[PDB]
Amino acid sequence: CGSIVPRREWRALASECRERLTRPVRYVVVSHTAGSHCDTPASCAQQAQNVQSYHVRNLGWCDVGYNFLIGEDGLVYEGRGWNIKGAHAGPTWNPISIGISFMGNYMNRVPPPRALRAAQNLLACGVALGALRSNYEVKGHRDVQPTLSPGDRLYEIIQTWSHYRA
Amino acid sequence: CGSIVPRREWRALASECRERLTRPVRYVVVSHTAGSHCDTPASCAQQAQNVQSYHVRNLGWCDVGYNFLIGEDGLVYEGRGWNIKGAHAGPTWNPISIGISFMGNYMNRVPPPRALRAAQNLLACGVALGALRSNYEVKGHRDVQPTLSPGDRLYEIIQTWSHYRA
Ligand SMILES: [Cl-]
Repeated sequence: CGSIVPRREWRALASECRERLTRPVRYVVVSHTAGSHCDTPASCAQQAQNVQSYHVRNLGWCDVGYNFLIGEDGLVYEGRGWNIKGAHAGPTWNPISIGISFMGNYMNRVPPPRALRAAQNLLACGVALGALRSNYEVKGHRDVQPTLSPGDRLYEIIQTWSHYRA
Repeated sequence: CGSIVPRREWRALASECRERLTRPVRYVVVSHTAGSHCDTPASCAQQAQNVQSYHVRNLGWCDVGYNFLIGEDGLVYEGRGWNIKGAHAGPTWNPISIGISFMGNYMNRVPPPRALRAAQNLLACGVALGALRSNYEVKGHRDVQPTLSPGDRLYEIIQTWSHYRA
C-alpha cells in the first residue's frame, strides 16, 4: 500500500538507527522542517538529502529525525519508516509516535492539496499495514513540545483532520 | 486514496459522459498519450488539460478518453475515474476495462520509478474500494489494438508486472 519515494531514490545516507517502535503505534506527530519548500521530484529529493544532512552531520543523529517527509511535489519521502523510532518530538513522544514532517515553513503559506493528500494517504496506509492503530490520534508538534512547528497555517489545517486530538 | 489529482485541480472541462462501467471491473489497459512528457505537477496538469482538450474540442468526445493519467511527476490524474466507461482501447475493450495512460512517448524513453509506483498504487486502490477485481489483468494497448502504444520501453516493463497478461 502507498507510493513512497524510497531512501535509495533520494540518495539517503545509510541509517545507523536500531531502536524499534512497538506496533501498532497510537500517535502521529505532524511537524514542518521550517526549511526551504520544493515543488518537483528533483528539488524535493534534494531537500530530503539536506534535512537528513543537517540531522546526521550537524546534530549527529543516527538518521533523518522524521519517520516520513512530505514534499509540495505531492510525494512521500521515506525516512526511518514505520518500524524504527524517530527523533522529532522529544524523549516522551519519540518512543510512542510516528513523526511526519512537511518540508517547508507553514507559518504564512499552506501546503498545497496534493501534499495534504499524500500525508492523509500515507496515514491510511499505516492503518492498512497495522503499523498504526485504526484509532490513531494526530498531534501538532506544538501540542507535545514548545514550538511553532508545524506552522500556524498547517496547524490550523491538521486541526480539521478527523483523527486530530488536541 | 490513492492520492489522485482531482479533475478540478488540473482545470478540467466538466465531463458529459453518462455510460457507467459494470463493476467490479476485470481488465486494465496501459497506453501512452504519445504526447509531450512532463515531470512537475504544474507541467503535468497542463498536459492532462492538453490531452482532454484534444479529445473534447477536436475528436468531440464527452471527456478525456482515459480513466486515469500518469505523469512523470509521480502523480495520478483523474480522467473519467472508476465508474465511467472510457475511450482508450476501442469498443471490444472500453466497456470491460479501466484505461490508464502514461503521459509521454515511451518508444525510446522509460517512465521513472515514481510514475510506475503511482500506477501500481492506483491499481491496488481500485481493488481496495472495489472498482477493480482482486485478480485483475493488466493488458498492453498494443496487445488489444494495432498501435505501438504504450511504447517499446514501457511495454517491456509492464510485461514483468505480476498481473500482466499477453
Ligand atoms: Cl467518448
